[PDB]
Parts: sequence; structure tokens; C-alpha cells
Amino acid sequence: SSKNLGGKSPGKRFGIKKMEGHYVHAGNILATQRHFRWHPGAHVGLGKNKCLYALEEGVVRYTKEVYYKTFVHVVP
Amino acid sequence: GEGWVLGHRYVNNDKLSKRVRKVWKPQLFQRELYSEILDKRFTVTVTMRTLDLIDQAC
RNA sequence: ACCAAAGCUAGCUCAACAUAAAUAAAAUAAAACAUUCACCUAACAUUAAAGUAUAGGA
RNA sequence: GAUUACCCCUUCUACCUUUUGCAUAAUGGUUUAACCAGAAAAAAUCUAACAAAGAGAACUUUAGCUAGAUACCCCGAAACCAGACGAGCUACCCAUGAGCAGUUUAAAAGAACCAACUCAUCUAUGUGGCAAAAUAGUGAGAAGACUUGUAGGUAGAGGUGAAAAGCCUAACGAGCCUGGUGAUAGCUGGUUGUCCGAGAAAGAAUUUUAGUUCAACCUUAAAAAUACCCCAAAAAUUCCA
RNA sequence: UCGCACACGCUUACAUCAGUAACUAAUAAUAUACUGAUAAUUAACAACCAAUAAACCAAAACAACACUAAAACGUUUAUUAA
RNA sequence: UUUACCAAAAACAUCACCUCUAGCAUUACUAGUAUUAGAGGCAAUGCCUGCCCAGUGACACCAGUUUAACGGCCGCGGUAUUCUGACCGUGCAAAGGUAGCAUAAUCACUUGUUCUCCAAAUAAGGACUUGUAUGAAUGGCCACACGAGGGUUUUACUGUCUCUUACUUCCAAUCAGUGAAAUUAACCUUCCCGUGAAGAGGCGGGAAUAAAAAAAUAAGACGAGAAGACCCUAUGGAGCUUUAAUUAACUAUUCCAAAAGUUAAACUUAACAUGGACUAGCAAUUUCGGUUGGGGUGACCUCGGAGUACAAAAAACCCUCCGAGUGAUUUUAAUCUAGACAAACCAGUCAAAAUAACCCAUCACUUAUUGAUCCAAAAU
Repeated sequence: SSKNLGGKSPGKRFGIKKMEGHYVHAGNILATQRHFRWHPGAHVGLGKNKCLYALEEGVVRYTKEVYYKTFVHVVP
Repeated sequence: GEGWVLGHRYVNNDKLSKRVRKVWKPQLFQRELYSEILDKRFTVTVTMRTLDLIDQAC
């Protein structure tokens, strides 16, 4: 009866795993996102899936800059 | 070791398939010999191949 | 108080000892089913090897 | 509960099972008595023996080892297979016997009608019956492919069948008896004394949807932690005083 | 109105006497079909018996005959023997 | 003659017609011999049984033959007041329904139209033919006689009916003797309006009512009686059928062996019985999904992206749009140490840093574009 056909796609749970003020560790996943919602800041690495991670031990901090970019930093 | 030998039969002789029991009976033919001790001609219906051994037993 | 219950004794189970012929299956288990299946028909004592060596739509 | 040594008035929707929900016009029960359905220790918790050893010549062992004590119920098929019993019923056939008035008629065991006998067309009655195939009226064949006695033969991985999926001892899509067998049943119907504490309605899969396997919960017995309600620093919430 | 004899069978039901509260025949009467005890007809009736070997063609239907479906049972001779 | 016990009928059988297979021996056929026996279809008799062998089957052998073998036997356009199309043209097929029959045991539209029958005829009879969807041995069209078969119209006669009434007998009723049954949770058992799993004597509110039988009526107690025979479910059962898949036993073959002969200094024959594989016709075991506004049919089953699913996740419907089981161009992804995301299991992402040797990337909007065990192979 239904001519149209489509499937369902399981969620990959995109989002931010950590928050500002939290104490993280080196190698920990910060934010999993599609394309760029935000940009990597100091002491923060970029992945192939565009997922930002922490390079060294420290504290996560969010900072907005307009020259329109959003950077995430890790302060040891 | 000949008379009434009942084995099993398979298709490809490697069985993931059905196994069906099969009957095997020996061949029977007439063999005429002569016994000098009893002074009598004897008739044996017994095993063919065995006679080949008897010929070597003389 | 009426039909009624309640009062005994035969009887046996089990262990030990004495003394005119010819491959049986399948249901079932593998939640279907098809190779496969401890088991059962006759011979097969204890401890440990051992549920090990291996086998099995492994 | 009141009330009189009795009753009326007032206060209350059987039990059980199955369910989102039953006094339910959903299920089971006449009543009573009696009979009748949770018997398995590996790892574990616990009580004791000894301790780098335990344990009755066997195993384990960076506190183990040995012993004892704690949790997993019954009834039910339709069918399958094996070995036999069944043609005194019935179906066909073999052997040997018997039976089938009378009337019209041209030679005619020839035609038609009609009693016995062999069948069961229609109607009615009977419907835990006279009877688990009936009785009454009526109707067919009635010298033929007829009816019947006695003595025999053919059976279930079949026989027989003027062939209907009929018959084969009152129910044959394949008889009955015994055995395999306590077959298999994810189903349905059931599972008995007291008191106390806590106390469940949906995450993904499955030849799966009336069933299972670990999460989402829960319970017992111990330890080491901390957790939540959570404002402004920030990204209805996600986080944190 | 429809039944007396021959069976295959059915294993004292039956006949006489005595007793029937009770059971037995859905009750009484009683009893051929209840209990108890005691009687239960023969034969020339029906079952049970010679071994073989030879001869012969042209069915039965109150049948010389005819027809068809090509014919239940029948007799004779000789030997041995009871 | 047939479903003994719901069907007695058009069914089966039957004389007869035709096709086709059997030239052979002593417990079928048959103590038979082509005028006989087996098999199939049709079904007295009467008149007939036309075409097609490309496929299947069968017979002679790869080619052909064979319809009383399995079966099949067309469409469109044009042509004279109207209409119709003797005729012509064309596509296709192995060949395109001949005789006869026909709103039929066949006709959907349908109660076709016309005629007969009746005061009225969806039935019946007689005709017409655009025969949805007749057809010539699963025979075609008729046919005297025959039928407990299936239908239609006049007459005759009737309690069938208008329209019922009376009588007789056996029961029912009374008394006496003997004394059941299914059913039954317990029952002090009213009605109405509402409610309650949506149809209440037990709930609520009103109405009604001293307590108990017998002869009768069958509305209710979803009455009694059968664990629905329809529907669906179960990875139930059984019967039947096949080109479902997988293959022992039986009937006939191809070869090599057993048993016999032949030449030269390696080859040919099978009388009886018995083997190993092998080729056909017969037979033997089971399977027969799920989702589903019942089932079946249809559709769908794994994955990715954009909405439904408003400012971290996740979230359904047989809701709604698009995409994949890859496509191509250049450089090439060598060894392993932290630490995290997601996550029931199992599968998926990011990656500082160390060492050896140099100094992955673009398009198909950005991501998709695959497969967990055991078993095989180019060779390790």
C-alpha cells in the first residue's frame, strides 16, 4: 500500500561530553559534532570526525571570538 | 567373514547426508574337487577366493 | 438415633546371604530439520587417570 | 453493630482462575469425606576442623583446604514406530446346496402387473427411544448383473472397492491390541500453615511477538565512598557552588 | 390372529414337591422364565467306516425334443480284504 | 450398481465403437493362443467425427511420422439511402471453430429481445445470435422406449386453504405400587430508569409485594448440551500432489570383473546364478519466514542523510523526502605505548607521545557504500 520507502538510522550521540569548569584528562573526548559547530582552541586537538579532544591535563573553558569563531581551551 | 554382511551406504561417500543400511551377500558357485583319502569326489559351494588360498595350501 | 464413622489381622516391598530362515526401530533432543543423540538386546567390579586425549551441521 | 432468650431497621457487588480491568451475563466447582502436584551444590553465602596446609595415599592451594547446612512441581494430546491379533460384521471371490405364488398371453424360465424374499422413495412418529438405524402408511426389484445357508481365501510400508475417499467387528484421509512411553506440548487447566521488612508495568535483539538472552529495575549479605535538590561563571535542559 | 416341526447353535433355563419377609420377573396376582430339594427316555432317529484298478457318451427345465450359459448329485466290471 | 448410519441422483456399471501393448508354455493370466489376453477413452442405436505434429508423449532413430495421443483452433482497416460487409488490404501464429448447436446443466451485463402459456409468468416452451465464457470419441447433434432423477401447463378430486368444527383411541390429568435422568458455587430469587468489561433478581434510586402448590404458556436466568467444525495463532499432526530440495530398495541398460575361445613372438564371446560403479522410468524422507489496525494479496525486511523528534542525547506508526550494496583521479596509510567517546552481548570513532625509515588526499552537498561462526582456495 505504501509506495515510498525509507529506513531508520541509529543515533551516533553527537554532542558535548565535557563542560566548562570540569577537570579532564589528556586524550579525553571533549565534543563530538558534525562539521564545525565550534572550533578547537589552545591545547585542543582536532579529529577526522571533527571531534575535539584534550591534548594535555587541565580545565575546559569556552571562549567566543569575533574578527565569528568559538574556541575551546584546556588550561593546565 | 562373507555370509550375511550388513553395512551402511552413503551417497558421495562423505556424509552430511542420509545414511542408509545396505545388505551384502557373498558370491556362490560350484567347485568340484577330488579327495583321494576319502576316495570321494566332493562338491563345494563355498567361497571362491578361499579356493585361491586352498590352491596355495597344497 | 437413622443411613453411619471407630475398634484388629492376613499381606507384602527392598537389602544381604544361601541356593524353512534374516543388522530391531521410531517418537524424541539439536525449541523446525537432514549429519548427530547418554541411553536400551548380550557381554560390561573399586580409587584415580577424567569429563582429560579426541570426535561433532567444530 | 444494636436490640429482644427469637426477627423486621440501618452498614456491605460470591470464591477461584485468567486479565489493562470480573458481583460480572468470562473460567472451574451438587455437597461431604479422603486422595492429590518444588525431591538436583558447581561457583557462592553460612556453621565448624586445621592452616602454608587441608583432606582416611585422591585432589586443591599467593589463605587455603575439608565437612555439614541453604535454591529448579504434576495432569493432558491429535500422531509416529515395532510386534501381533481381526473377513462369526462388512467388501469381493472360491467350493458345495437351497429359494423366488398367481393373472393376460402368439412357440417362448419370452414381456407387464402383483404375494414371499431382497431393498429403504417420500411423509409422519420416535429423539437418554421399542431400537447406539426403529415403527406406520407409501414406494423399487421380484428368472435376474437375483436372494440365501454351510464349508474357505484376501489386512494396515495393505486388502477390497459396477470408484462414494466407501468398507475391513456400531466413529477408517487409513483398523484394533500390546510395547517403545511417564513420546512430544513455548499451550491451557492446577499447586495446600502463621507473622515481620522491603517491593516491579517495558533498552536493544531473536525462523522472534502466547518464548528466551544480558541491560532498565529489585532482593540478601558486607565494604569503600560520597550523592543528590543544584544560583551567577558557561553550551527546555546539559554542568557546578 | 400366525404359527407347529428339522437344524447351526444355548449349557438344566426345565418337570415334581416345598417355601416366597428378603432378592428375583420395573408391582400385585403369581410364575414357562425366583429360592431350596428332588425327577430328566427309546429305536428300525440323527452322527461314526471298505482299498484300488478298468468301461462309457448324447445337460438340467414332470423333454421323444429344442435351446443356451455347454451341463449338482450317476453306474458297471475285476482283484484284494474285513 | 454406489457414500452400512444426513446424498440413490444427470454419477458408476452396461451392450457397442476406437486406439494401443502382447507369437509366449506346465500352481494368475490359461491347462487360453490375434476371432485371444491386458490397458485407455467413449457409451444402445441413428447421422457424423473437419483443421493444426512448432512444444510434450509415443513409434522408427536425431530426422521424420503420429489427434478415437497430451492439447490448440486470431486481430485491425476499407468498400453500396441508414445499417450491415459477399469482397479487398494488413499484422500475427504450428494451424486460427468445418457440420451441427446456442441467454443452453454453459449468457457476466440479464428479468437479452420477440412469440406462446396466465386476468399478472425473474420460472417454462418455441425463435433470433455480439457464443463475457458451445463444439464434433473428457465426442457433436437428434432419437422410439425406459426413469421412486431434475422442471413447466390444463383437467379431475380433495380440511391443502378461505376456515375451521366434531368424534374415537394411546398419552397428558387423578389415585396406588416401583421409582430415573442430564443439570446444580451457595441462593431469602419482582419491576422500571441509569450505571457497571458497554444487555443487573444481588449496584444505586423509585415502583410493587403476607406465606406455599397444581394444571399450562416458553420471554429471561447471555438456559442445558459439544475445551467452535468458520477466523487466526503453534517454528502441532495427518492425507493427497509435484519440474520443492535431497536419494538406499524394485523393473530394464553401459562398462569392468567371474566363467569360455582365439592368434603372434596383444584380442574377441555370454546359456543359468551371482558382483562393483553407472544411466532412465518407479519409490523413500521432510520443509513450507516474519512484519501486518484479522488473514491472504500487495508492500516491506540491512545501511546512510534531511523532517516528524523548537537551544546536550535518545524516542514510534503500513508517517514524509532523498540516497547505497559502489564510481574515478593521484600519492600512499610501516611498527605500537598513553588516555577517552559510544556500547546488553557483539560490532564502531578520536588519538598526544616513542622507535624504524621519509620529510592518506579530492571528488558523488559533508558523511553511506556492508556480513558475526564453522567449513574451501592462490599458498603460507
